This record gives sequence, C-alpha cells and structure tokens, in this order.
Amino acid sequence: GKSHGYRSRTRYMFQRDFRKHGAVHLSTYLKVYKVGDIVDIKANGSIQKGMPHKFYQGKTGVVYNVTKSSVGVIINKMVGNRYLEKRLNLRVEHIKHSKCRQEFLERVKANAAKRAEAKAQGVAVQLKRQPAQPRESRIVSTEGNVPQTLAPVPYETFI
Amino acid sequence: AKSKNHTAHNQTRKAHRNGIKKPKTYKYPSLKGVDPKFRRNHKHALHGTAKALAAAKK
Amino acid sequence: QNPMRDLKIEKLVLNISVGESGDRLTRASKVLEQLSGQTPVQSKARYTVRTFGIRRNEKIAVHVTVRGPKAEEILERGLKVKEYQLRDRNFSATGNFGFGIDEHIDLGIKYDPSIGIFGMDFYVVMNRPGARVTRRKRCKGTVGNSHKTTKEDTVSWFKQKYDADVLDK
Amino acid sequence: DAKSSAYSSRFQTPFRRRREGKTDYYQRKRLVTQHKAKYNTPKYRLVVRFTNKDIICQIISSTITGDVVLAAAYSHELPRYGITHGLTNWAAAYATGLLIARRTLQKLGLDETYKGVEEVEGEYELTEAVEDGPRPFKVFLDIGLQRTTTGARVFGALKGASDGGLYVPHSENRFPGWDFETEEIDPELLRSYIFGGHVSQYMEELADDDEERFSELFKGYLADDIDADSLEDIYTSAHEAIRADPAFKPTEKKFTKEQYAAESKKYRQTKLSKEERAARVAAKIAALAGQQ
Amino acid sequence: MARRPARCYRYQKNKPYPKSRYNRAVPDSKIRIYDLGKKKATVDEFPLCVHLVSNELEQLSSEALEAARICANKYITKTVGRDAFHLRVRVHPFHVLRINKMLSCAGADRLQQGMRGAWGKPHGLAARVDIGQIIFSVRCKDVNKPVVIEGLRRARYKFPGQQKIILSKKWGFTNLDRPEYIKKRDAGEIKDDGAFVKFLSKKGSLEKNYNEFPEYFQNLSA
RNA sequence: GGUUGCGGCCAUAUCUACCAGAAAGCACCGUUUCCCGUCCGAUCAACUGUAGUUAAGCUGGUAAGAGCCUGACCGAGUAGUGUAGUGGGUGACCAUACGCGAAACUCAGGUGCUGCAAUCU
RNA sequence: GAAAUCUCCAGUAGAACAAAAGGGUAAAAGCCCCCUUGAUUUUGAUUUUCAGUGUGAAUACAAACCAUGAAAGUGUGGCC
RNA sequence: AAGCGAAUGAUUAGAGGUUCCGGGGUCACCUUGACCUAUUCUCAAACUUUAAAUAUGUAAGAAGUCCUUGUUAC
Repeated sequence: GKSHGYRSRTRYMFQRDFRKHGAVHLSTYLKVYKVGDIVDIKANGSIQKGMPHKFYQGKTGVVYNVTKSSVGVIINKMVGNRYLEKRLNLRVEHIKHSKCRQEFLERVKANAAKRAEAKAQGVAVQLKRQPAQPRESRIVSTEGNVPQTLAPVPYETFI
Repeated sequence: AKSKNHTAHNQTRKAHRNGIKKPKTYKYPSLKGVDPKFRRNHKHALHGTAKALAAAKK
Repeated sequence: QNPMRDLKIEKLVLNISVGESGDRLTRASKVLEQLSGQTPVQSKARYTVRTFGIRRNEKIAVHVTVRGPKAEEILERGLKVKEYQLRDRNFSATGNFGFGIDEHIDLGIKYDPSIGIFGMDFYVVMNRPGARVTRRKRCKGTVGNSHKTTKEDTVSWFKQKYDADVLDK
Repeated sequence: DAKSSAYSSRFQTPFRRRREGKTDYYQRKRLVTQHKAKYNTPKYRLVVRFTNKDIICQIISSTITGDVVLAAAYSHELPRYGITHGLTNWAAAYATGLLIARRTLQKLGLDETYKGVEEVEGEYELTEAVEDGPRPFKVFLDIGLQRTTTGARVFGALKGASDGGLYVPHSENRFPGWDFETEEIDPELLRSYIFGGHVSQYMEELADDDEERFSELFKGYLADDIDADSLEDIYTSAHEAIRADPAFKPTEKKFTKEQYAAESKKYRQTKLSKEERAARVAAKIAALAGQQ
Repeated sequence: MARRPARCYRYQKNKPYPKSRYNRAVPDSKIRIYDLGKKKATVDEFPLCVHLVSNELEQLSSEALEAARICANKYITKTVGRDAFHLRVRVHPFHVLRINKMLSCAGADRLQQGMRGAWGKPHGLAARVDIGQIIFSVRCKDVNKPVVIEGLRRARYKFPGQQKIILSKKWGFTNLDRPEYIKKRDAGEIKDDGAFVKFLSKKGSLEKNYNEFPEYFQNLSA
C-alpha cells in the first residue's frame, strides 16, 4: 500500500547539512521570542521532539505562544479554496528569527529619522521605496578605450 | 470497470473561482492554546487595569 | 638532558586466555591475586565459535594490571624465567613489549595442593611522563611526535636496564 | 597517519571548546537554556574550576555574544583575608565560594539580608526566602567536566556559596561525611572540612609519625610556624574578614599594559607575508636543486 | 529466449536503471574488454588521437559495443599490426534494459494476464549517450590515421544512430593540446604512468615534487 | 600583546611533520590518613606548590603541505531551465527569441576573529 | 592459529540503537554501571491522515503527585 | 544539471610499494596470491559535497513607530 506517515518523503528535509551534524550551536537556545514575532521554521533533524510536519518546513508565521522550551507559531495553510490558521507547538531549535521582519524595522526607524530630520529642513523626503528606475543619460568617453571590434568565432570541435 | 483513481485537474482552477482568501485576521486573536499560567494572569492584569481606569475616570 | 622525558614503566598486564570457566578459573583467579597482591578481572568472550567452547559472558580469561614498584618487582621476576633475554620482535611499533610463561605457583610463592598449574602472558606498558595528557578528563590531548615511544627506544631502555640483550636467535 | 584528503575533507570538527576539551556542550545546553516564558532573565551559573594551584569561581550569565561575569573569586586572593597556603584544599574552596557569594550579595545590594549562616556548623540549610523581601539570589552550580563525587572540593565551593547567603540548589549526597546507612550527613565531619579538619589531623599525624614528610610537605606551615590545631583560628579569621570586606580589592597592577603588550610583542613570532614566503620558496628550490 | 531488436530500446525513454541492490538478477555485459592494442604504451609513442563520437542521444547495447569493438580491432590489427595502436572503449553499459515476455503460443491469453504486473524483468544492458559524448577513443601515431579512420568507420555500421569520426587536437588521451603538452614534456614536467602521464603541479609539497620530477628542477638550474 | 576561567560564530579554527616559547599562568609533575573509586591512587578523589621541567600538553611560527574559506571579466553566459513559434528534423533531438543561470575545473588570496572577568618584565 | 583474552596506536562513525527502510546520534540517542517506574492522575489545546470529522499516532503545556540528578534540567513509554 | 584525482555503490586500464595470516623455485634466498599509494575511463530512481530555472513562505505600518507611567495572583 501507500504510506502517508508523519515523516514521509523527509529523507532530505530532516537531514543535517554537510559537516553540520551533531549538537546544535547554542545561540538558538539563547534567542528570545516574544508573542507576535515573525519566525520561520527550518526543522532541525538532530532533535526529534516537537518537530514540525514536513509541510511547515520553510514556512513563516507569527509566534502566538511562548512556552517552557517551545513556542506557539501560527502558520497559514492552503486547505482547498481557503487558508486555515494552523497553530504549532515547536521546539525553539526548529525555528529562527526571520530577518525580513527586522529589515522592515530598520527602515521604519530610518523613516522616523528621516521624518524628524524633515521636520527642521528638507520637506518631501520621499519615504517611499522607489523601484529600480531606468538609468538616466550619461556620457561615455573613449580615452584608452577605443572600442575594440568583435566578430563571431569560427567553429572548432574543441575536443 | 477501471477508471481514473485520483486527479488534481481543474482543482486549482476550481479553488480560485471563488478566490483563495486569507482568514482575515483580527485585533485580539483568540487566546486558546496559549499557556494556562499566562492567561490565568492576563485576566487579573485586565481586571486591575479596568479598576484603575475607572478609579481614574471617576 | 631532561629528567621528564625519561622512559618508565606504566603498567604490566597479565592475562590467561582459558578455554573454559569454573573451578579452574577460581584457581586461576586466586593464583593471580596471590601473584600481584590484587585480584584480577575475568574478561568475558564477546563471540561464540563452537570450536573453543566459549559462550558470551562466560569469563574465559583472567587478566590483571599492575603499576608502580610492585609492577617493577614482578617484571624482572618473570624475565628471569627466560633470563632477562628476549626477542627483536615482542617490541610493538609503540614500545609496549611482552612475553609468555607457563608457571608461577612454585615459582615465587609457597606451593599448596589444589592450586592447578597455568600458563600466562606478560605484557609491559611503557611510556613517558605526561601520560595524563592523553587520559585526563578535561583538556584531553595527544602526546607529541618527539614524546611518542617507539620500538628502538624501549629496547635501549631494555639495554640500559636489567643489563639485558635482544635477539637470542 | 597521513590521512587521506577525503577524510580530512568530510571531517566535521567539533566546537572549538570541545576540540580543546574544556567545555561540555551537552550539559551547557541544559545549563544556559532558559524557560522561554522568562524572556530575558539571565540564568546565572556558578562556574567553579579547579586548576592546579588555584581555584576559579565566577558568577556567569550567558548572552548571545558570549558569557559575561558578575564577580569572580579566585584562590590567589585569599592571602588578603588570612589564608596563605593551601589555596586549593577543600576548606579553601569553601572560602572562595563564601568570597564570591558575599561579593555578589554586596554587589547586588542584598548583603544586608541573606547573611547565610553567621555561626557555621556545616549543616544542610538552604537560604530560605525572607518574607516581604526580595528572594535569595539563585545561581546554578556548573561544575564543568569535574566528576561529581561524595566529598569533593567543587562541592565545597557550593557549600561556601550556600553559607554565603546565596541560593545554590543542592543536596547532601555529595557533601563529605554523607551516610549510606542513613540519610544523615555528619555535621562534625563537614565542619572539619570547612576548617581544614581533614588537613589538620593529617598534619598532626605526620607530626607524630615522622618529620621528613612533615617537612617536605607542609613546610609553608612550618615556614610561618603554625600548628594544625591553629588551622581553625586562621580559617575563622578568613571567614570573618570575607563577611566584612568582600568588595574585591584588585592588585596594584604594576608595569602597566602598554609595557605588557610591548614586552610580549618583542618575543612572539610573526607570520611571514606573501612576498617573503615567495622569496623563501624561490631560494629553497635552488638550494634543494643546486646540483642535488 | 531470443533477443529483441535494438529498435525497441534505441531511445532513452526511461530513467537510468543500473545494477544495484534493488536490481540483483541482471545478466552480464557482452562487452568485457575496453582497452585493446598496445595498451601499455607510453603517451609519447601515440601522439595522434581519433574519436568516434555520437551525434545523437540514444542507447547503445552491450552487444553493439562488443560487435563494433571486434570489427575495429580486427581491421586495424590486420592492416598495421597488433601493437601499432591503442583502442579504448570510452562508454560503459550500466543501464539495464527490461523485457516483458509475452507468450507466443495459441491460447496464450489463458496463461498470461497481458499488461498486469508488466514490470519487465532485467533483459540486458545499455549505455546512455548524449550529444557530443565520446564513444570510442583511439590513440596511435600520426602514420596510421587512415587505417584507424577505416577501423572506426567500420565500427559505426554496428552502432545505432549517427556517429562521426573526428581527429582530436589533444595529445593522446590527455586533456591538453599538442603544443603545450610538448611545452611541458620538453620542460621535464611530464612523467610516464604506464598508459598515461602525470603532470607537475605548481602546488603541493616541494619535496615530493622534487623527488617525482627531478628533471624539471635540473633544467631550471641549467 | 601573552595566559587562564567561561564562552560566541564553529576548520580562515581541522590534519600531518618540524621548530620556537622571555615573566605570568597552564600543564606535566610530587604523596595516599581522611572524602572517594577502580583489579591497579593509571583514571577519579584527597593533600602540598613542596623536588623540577618545558620533554609533552598548551600557545605561536614553517610547509610551492593536504583540507577548509572567500573571490575571479576562470570555466561559462557553459550545462540546465521558464516562456514562444504553423521553427528545423522521420524521429531522436536541435537551433532561435525573450529571461534566469550553474557545478566541477583554472587561478589568486587567506589560514581564526571576538565578548566578559582576572593576571603577566 | 583467520578467528578464544590482553595492551597500544590510527579510527567523523565506515558500529550499536528489538524488529522494514530512511533520517538522527560520539564526554551520545551507542557500550558498561547506579537509582527507579512519568509505561501515573484530571481534562483540555494542537499537528498529521482530514470533511480540517473520527480512529490511530504525535506535540506543547497546566494543575498534581512522583522518578532521577549535586543541580540545571530531563521524564505524560520505546531516538523519529 | 554537476560530481566521483569527494563519501556510499558500481566500474576500465596500466604504474609504484609486503608481514614468517601460504613464494607454488635453492630453510632468509630474482621469484607473480594481495591490499595500499598515486593516476585513468565510464556511471547511478531508491548515491552525493555543490547546485539551478520554474514553482514557494513572510514582510513592505496608523491594529504601526517612539517617549512617559499604570495593573498582574505571571
């Protein structure tokens, strides 16, 4: 028959990276997780208690609960035509701080700095992130750089 | 006799017809499954905050 | 030179590999205890073969290890069985050396009836000060290449000591 | 011997502090971990390390960047307080545990309460929380790799900290004099160990047995001409002083760090740069191939 | 039970299915010898190299490899001698072909269930070849280029697909062209290793390099 | 700057061979009444820094060193791939168009940094 | 004696972990030893199978009482 | 995809190195039985260091940022 066990097709998902086996580096146990923090679940195969299901590997969600050695993470799962709120009780070494969040935080601090600076001088600071605009005009000089010609190579078998 | 056993054809097209909608979260999400020791206190914190506010609000 | 780098006895291990277990092993145990002044331990067979009459946990051998002056005195008191004269082999690629004998009961202690007569193997463990560095619990390390013992180093210690000589073939 | 490239390529080295063998990381996980509902509270560790000729005690709290020290007591600082020789014995380990214990209690301003034991009868008494007051400062004994045994120095520092008013969790199974025929630790025997009782009787026994060992060892006691029965007096003189001024007066620290850096710099080898390395390979090639 | 025509297994329709601990009852390959001629020649003896290269992505049966191997070797050996060349079969038949055997007797429908349980039993071995992948390599002297051309243009007839004969610029079976190989071998950088050569590395322990290529360092001091 | 105690990242730190180390520490080292453990005070436990030693550990340097790390307009825009065509070809497959884009290889460099506390000619 | 027992050296795991395979594990999750019964109670929350039903299995807790440890901790059956 | 002068499994060839766990030819005798070292060819759905493209999770704020002090039996 067909097997749909709790850890099917995890032959590689619950590996330990090359020359990264063994004990977990301790900083993960020293990270601090507050309710509302956005974390992502890279399951660590070394320790098998409180493991996430293979679906949640690489999934990101807010932390709704903080426990003795685990946290409660709310992940959203696509179940048919709608999403469901899944709540996970994960050991603290299966998760890590998403750095996408803190990047937004640092911009937020920057925007407040740019606003407070704009208070005195420099109105219209344009806090918006612009997309990569097309490059404006320029002058390309030719000193030491007379354009060397190029012609397609003849075909040799090379082998 | 024999037929198709499983097919995911048109399942994604069906799913999006009425859209795939997020669960439209809320301020104050439900406090279920969170630690009973935490919640047992969060009540008393809210009880005190209301009494302090009402005393301030006369 | 250096008094620390001086080569010294570490321990002598004294094993009897016996086919069976029982009153033979009880007598073989208490000949080693009266030999070295300390009881030996019965090493057990880790595999069965049906050709040696051995089962697991059978305790088919007794060996004891001795260190210090008592080990010192027992060493020459066995090499005189073959007269402090040994082989170019028997010297490991590490320095540790050993030999074999066949009797102790009437050798250096008073004989008594119901003791049995047993052969047995000497083996000398032979290193240099700083051997806690490889055995201490914390900061356990490895001896250096200059501090490693080797065959030609223990034979020289075997020449300067016991006024002995090698290669009697 | 001459390991294959493949082996040294697939080799996972352990953590550096396991490679040198100093740190047990299996235990450190369950020491420095914290109940996650205690978000940022440090879990202070009482690290007690017994090097030859010195004892190290230090209250350590773990951070992401590493470990920070609250206050560290060593056993080359007891001479300030009266204990001159035997800076490693069981009683001295008790002394330095008391030193760090009082040092932290006066550091955190809890010293006025939590006097530990004023009279020290060497009994198993934890520091009970004083009602209507801040709870006793709680530290956890991280022995390290030292094996736990009944009646050891590392647990001497524990008892010194417990008597110092500091709440170290423990039981009597490891304190010297623990009974196997009953659950009763021997008070007199452990009080002897606090005050050199295991040393004083040995000193006296060698005094009334011979003189060479009593002279080769214990010559420090013979150098200042003190008796084994005087050990209690000098140890109590230590204990009272530690209760008085545990403020950790440092040393004078002569020959300031600028000279210290300069002196060590002139003697330590330097790593050759690229060009001179090429010079020492281009010359080496000619010397090893010079009609050879 | 007879062999099926090669047209049935010509194309690379299935994933690689080698002999493995899953696949224990495989028949042995018909090609067993991959090097022929003076295979112990030094690399200086045979500077010329000519290749039989596939232009298609197909599967070559072990029997085809054997049959072409025989054909090329026999022709070259008869024309220029046994020791005038070194022929190397580059490709190895690791892919196991599977056969579902159908009964061809009257009333077979009763004894055989058609396509039910059709997992074929291991039938033979094949070599998966890609476009531009070398099938045969021959190293010889520049003299016998036409002879090995004919030998290689006589092995092709035994191969399915379209293969082309191309003479190569590399020195023998080495990865480096003629002029800079000669550059190294002139400057003592080359040591014979029976059928191939070792090259001096500008990297590694200087003592081992010195021991193994003394002539290079002597030429540097002259 | 050296060392130690605790560590962070966990080989730029590992591995092999050699060599060096002024002072301080570390270590080796010295002894079994008590605590304690083994067959053995080797381990472990206890005791003195007392007889010494850098021999070793440890630290640092050397290697056209292996390994590891980073980079390369090095391989290579290569393989592969998403999209498109009433493109090619009997087919197998290939080329093109708009995009993304390796890995091995070649070469170059490097070979631990740092936090807390204490200590050091 | 190939292979009985001992000693030393090398040994990134090439062993063992009850049983399939896969993953995990080196002062350990392996081997040897000491102590036990958490393989307990009250229910609830959650993940997988999913209708987000059940069953099964599992995860994190809480309130207890215990075990063990010197402690941190670990333990609500078997490393997954 | 790539990779086996990287692990595991396979694999072709040649070259260099032996214990009294056999020279099979004169008791340690030039004497073919190995494995190891370095190369070489070709591979792998149930091999892999590395590793795409596509598909994929989150975030891009007023339910947010910052300052101050209030409740809790945590």
